[PDB]
Amino acid sequence: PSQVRQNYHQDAEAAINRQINLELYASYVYLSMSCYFDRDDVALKNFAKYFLHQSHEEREHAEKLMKLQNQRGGRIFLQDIKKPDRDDWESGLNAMECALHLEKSVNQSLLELHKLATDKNDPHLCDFIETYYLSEQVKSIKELGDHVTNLRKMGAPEAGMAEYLFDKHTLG
Amino acid sequence: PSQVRQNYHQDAEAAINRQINLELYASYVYLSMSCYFDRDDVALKNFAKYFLHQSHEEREHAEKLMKLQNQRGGRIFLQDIKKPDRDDWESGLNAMECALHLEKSVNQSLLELHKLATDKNDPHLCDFIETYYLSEQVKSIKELGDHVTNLRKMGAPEAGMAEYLFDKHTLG
Amino acid sequence: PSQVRQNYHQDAEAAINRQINLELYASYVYLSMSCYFDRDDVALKNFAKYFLHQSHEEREHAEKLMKLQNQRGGRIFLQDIKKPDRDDWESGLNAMECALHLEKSVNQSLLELHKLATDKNDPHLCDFIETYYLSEQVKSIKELGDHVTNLRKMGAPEAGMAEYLFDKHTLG
Amino acid sequence: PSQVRQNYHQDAEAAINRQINLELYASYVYLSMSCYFDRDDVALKNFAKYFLHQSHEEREHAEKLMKLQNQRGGRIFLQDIKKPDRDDWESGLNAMECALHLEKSVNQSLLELHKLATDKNDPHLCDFIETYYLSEQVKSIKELGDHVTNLRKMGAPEAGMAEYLFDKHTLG
Amino acid sequence: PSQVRQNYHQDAEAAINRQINLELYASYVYLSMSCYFDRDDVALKNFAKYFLHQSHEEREHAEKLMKLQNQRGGRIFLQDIKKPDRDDWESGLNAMECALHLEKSVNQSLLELHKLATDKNDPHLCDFIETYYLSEQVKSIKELGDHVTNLRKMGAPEAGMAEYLFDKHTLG
Amino acid sequence: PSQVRQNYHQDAEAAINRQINLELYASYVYLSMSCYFDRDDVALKNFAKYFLHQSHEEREHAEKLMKLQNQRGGRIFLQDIKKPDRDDWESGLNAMECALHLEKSVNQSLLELHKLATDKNDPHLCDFIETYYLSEQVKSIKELGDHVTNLRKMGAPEAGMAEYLFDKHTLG
Repeated sequence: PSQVRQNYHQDAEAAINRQINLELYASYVYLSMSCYFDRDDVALKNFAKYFLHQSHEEREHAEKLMKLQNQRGGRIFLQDIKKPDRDDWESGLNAMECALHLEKSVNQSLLELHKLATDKNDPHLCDFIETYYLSEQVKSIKELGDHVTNLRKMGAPEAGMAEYLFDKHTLG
Repeated sequence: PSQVRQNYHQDAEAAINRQINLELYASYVYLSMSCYFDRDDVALKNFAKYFLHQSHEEREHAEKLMKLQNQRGGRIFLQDIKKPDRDDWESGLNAMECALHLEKSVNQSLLELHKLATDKNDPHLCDFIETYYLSEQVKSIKELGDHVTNLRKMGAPEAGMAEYLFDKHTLG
Repeated sequence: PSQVRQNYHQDAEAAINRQINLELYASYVYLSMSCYFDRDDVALKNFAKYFLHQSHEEREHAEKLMKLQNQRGGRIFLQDIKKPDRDDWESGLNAMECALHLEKSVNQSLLELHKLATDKNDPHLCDFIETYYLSEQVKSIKELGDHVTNLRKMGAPEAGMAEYLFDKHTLG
Repeated sequence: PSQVRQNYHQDAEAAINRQINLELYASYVYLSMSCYFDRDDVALKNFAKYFLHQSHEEREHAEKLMKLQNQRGGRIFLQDIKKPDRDDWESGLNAMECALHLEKSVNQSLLELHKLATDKNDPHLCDFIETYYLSEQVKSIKELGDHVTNLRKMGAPEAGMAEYLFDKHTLG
Repeated sequence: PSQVRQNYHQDAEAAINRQINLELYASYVYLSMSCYFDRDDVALKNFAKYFLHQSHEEREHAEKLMKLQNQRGGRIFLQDIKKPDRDDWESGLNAMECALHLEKSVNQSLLELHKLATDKNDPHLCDFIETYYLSEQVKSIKELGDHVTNLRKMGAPEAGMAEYLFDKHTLG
Repeated sequence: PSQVRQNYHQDAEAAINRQINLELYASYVYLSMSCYFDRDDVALKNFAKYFLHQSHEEREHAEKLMKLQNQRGGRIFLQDIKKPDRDDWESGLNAMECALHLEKSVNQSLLELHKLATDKNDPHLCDFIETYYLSEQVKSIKELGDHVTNLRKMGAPEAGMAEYLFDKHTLG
C-alpha cells in the first residue's frame, strides 16, 4: 500500500479511473464537435470555439481526477479513449442536444461515484466530488438546456438564420 | 467534393487523419508519464511538469492538423486513442528514453506524410509539414537526446541524486 | 543576363510575369465587386469594404511578385489588365461565389508555377511561392467557402435580411 | 434611373468612366516606372519609391471617382487597363519627363471633364473636379517640372552622379 | 549512430561540413576586405563597416550550420580556413564585385546542397536551407548588384568622389 | 612607406600579423570546443556557451590587432587559419585543460611580441600590448586554472555528475 493511502477503498480507486476515462472521452467528443463546425460546409466559428473550450475543460477535469488519484495514494490505470459515436454531427441544435446528453451521462457517473464514496465513508472524496464536479455539471447542464431551448425557439435547424444569429449573439 | 478542396488527394486526407490519431496518442502517452512522476513513490514534480507540457503540446499539434484538414476541404475521421503501452514507467531516464522513441516514431510518420505529399504534388501540404512539424520534431528529439545523455552520465537511475538534481536543475 | 541572375530559368521568368498579370487582374475584379456594393441600389457597405480590402491585397501580391522578379534578375513585362467579366454582379452571395472561383483559379496558377519551379530545380522560387502565396490562397479559399456557406444557409439572396445581417455581423 | 440621380447628365457619367480608366492607366504606368528603378542594373531606390507612391495615389484618384459615380447615381463600367507604352524606361530624367507628360495628359482630360460639367450645368461635379483633382494635378505638374529641371541641370543622364545624388537628396 | 540521427544521410552530413568551411571562408574574405578599407591610404570607414558586418553575418551562418549538424546527429569536422585570394583589394567597386562573386559562389554551393537534400528525401534539411540561407543569399546578391551598379554609374574607381560619396550616402 | 608610419619597425609589423593569425586560430579552437559540447552525446550547454563566448572574444582580439596594424601604417597579411588539433574533445575537464594550454601559448606569443617591441623602442606598441592583451591573458589563465582545479576536485570526468553540476553552477 502507498505510504499516503488512508481511508481510500479499492472500489473508489477503480471508480476514479473509470471517471478519468469518461472525462477524457467527453473531451474527445467535444473536440469532434468543434472540428465539425470548423468545416467549410458548416462554418460556425463560435460553435466550434464553444465546443473546443468544453473539450479543454473536460481535459482539465480528467487531469484533476488524476491529481486526486495520486494524492490519495491510488494508482492511475489508463484505458483506450473510445472514438465519438459519430464524426458527422447534424447542426448546432443537434450538437447541443448531444452535448446535453453527454453532460447528464457524466453527471450520472459522478453521482454514482459520490454514492460509492458515501457508502465507503470517504468524506474527502465526497467533498472533492461535490466541490469541483457536481456544481460544475449542474451549471453545464443548465447552460446547455438554455442553448437548446433558444435554438429550438429560433427555429433551428430549419430556420437558416437561427443558428447563424445564435452563433453571433449567444456564443459570440 | 468540398467547395474549397483543390489539389488535395484522398490519400493525403487519409494520412492526415492517421497523423491526427498519432498526435493524440502521443499526447496520451505524455499524460501517462506526467501522472507517473506525480505519484508519492516517485515525486519528481518537474518531470511531471515537463511531460504534462509535452502532452499539451501534442494536443496542439493534433488540433492544428484538424484545422489543416478542414482548411483543405478534407473531412476528419477520429479513431480510438489507444492507451499507452505501460502505466507504470520505471524512472526519469526510462521515461525520457521512451519519449525519445515516441518522438522519433512521430517524426518518421511525418516524414512518410511529407513523402506522400511530395509524390502527390501537394506543395501546400509539404510546406505545412515542414514549417510546423518537421522543425519541431528535430528540436524535440535533440532535447530528449540531451536529457537522456545527461541522466545517463549523472548515473541515473542507479544514482539516486541524479534524477533529483536533474529535476531541479535541467527541468526546474 | 543580369549580374544577379542565378538558377533562374527563362520559363520561370515568363511564368512570374503571367502571374503578375493574374494578380493585377484579380485586384481589378475585386475593385469591381467593391464598386457594385457601393451602389445606392445595393448599399452593402461592409461587402464593399471586404472586396476593396481584397483588391488592395491582390495588388500587394502583384507588387511582391514584381519585387521577386527583380531580385532574381528577371525583367518585368507588363500586359493589359483585362476588365472583369461583368460589371453588374447579382448579390453578396454571387459575389462571394465568383470570388471563390477567382481565388481557386489564382491558386491553380500558383500550383502550376510551383510545379514549374520544382521541375527547373529552383528551390528559392518554390519556397517563395509556398511561404507567401500558397498558404494565403488556402486561407482565402477557406474564408470565402465559409462566407458562401453561411449566406446560402441564411437564405440569401432570396431572403433580403440574410445579406443585410451577414453584412453587419460577419463582415462588420 | 437611380433613385439618387439628380442633375447628372449621361455624358458626364460616361466621361467619369473614361476618367476612371485613365486614372487606373496612370497608376499602371507609375507602377511600371517603379519596377524599372528596382532593377539591379538601375538600382535607384528612391526613384522606385517615388513612382510607387504616385502609382498608389493614382489608384486613390480612380477609387474616388468611382465613389463619385455611385454617389450621383451613375453606374461604373470598367474597361481594360492598357499596358504602359514601354516596359524599359531609360533613366531617372526620362521617367520624370514621361511622368510630366502623363500628368499633363491627365490634367487635360480633367479640364475637358470640367468643361463638360460646366456645359451641362452640373455645379457639384465642377466643384468636385476643382476641389480634389485640378489643384492636385497643378501641384504634381509643378513638382515634376522641378525634378526635370534639376536633373537636366545636374547633367543627367550623362552625368553618372547626377541621378544618384538626386535620388539621395531630392527623393530621399 | 547518434541517438538523435534520423533520415540524415552521410552525404548530407559531409556536405554540411563543407558548407561550414565555405561560410567560414566567406567570413574571412569579408574580414580581409574590411581591413583593406581601414588602411590610411584607402580610408573608407563605411566600406570597412559594411564588409565587417558581412564577415560577422557569415560567421553566424557557419555557426547556425554547426547547430544544424548537431541537431540532426551529425558530427562537425572542421578544416583549415584558406586565406583570401588577395590581401590588397583595389577599390570599393572591385571589393563589391568580388563580394558579389563570392556570394554567388556560396549560393551555388547551397543550391547543390539543397539538390543533395532533395535527392536523399531529407525534407527538414531542404526546409532549413530554404528558410535561412537561400532567401538571404538572393537578398545579398541583389544588394551587392545594386551597389556595383551605382558605383559603376557614379564613375568609380576613376571618379574620385564616386566612392567617397557612395560611402557617405549608400553605406552611411 | 605609409604616410602615418612612424617608429614602427618591420619586424613588429610581421610579428603583429603572426599574432593576428594566432588570435584567429585561438578563436577557431574555441569554436570547435563549443560545437563539441553541443553534441547530443555531450549535452553541456553552458560549456558550449562558455567556449563560444571565448571564441568571439578571441575574434575581437584579432580585429583589434588588425586595427592597430592599420593605425600604425602597417599592412595586414592574412594566412590560413589552421584547423584545431582535434575535432573530438574528451570532456569538460579536458577542454578546460586544452584551453588553459592554448591561453598560455597565446600569452607566450604576446610576451615575445612585447619583448620585440621593447627591443625596437616602440613604446606605443608596448603599451598597447600591456593595456589590452597582457592583463586579459593573465585573467583568462587564472580563470581557466580555477575551472580545472574545481573540475579535478569534483572528480571529473570519472564522476559524471561533476561536470553536470559544474556546468550548472560555475558556468551557469
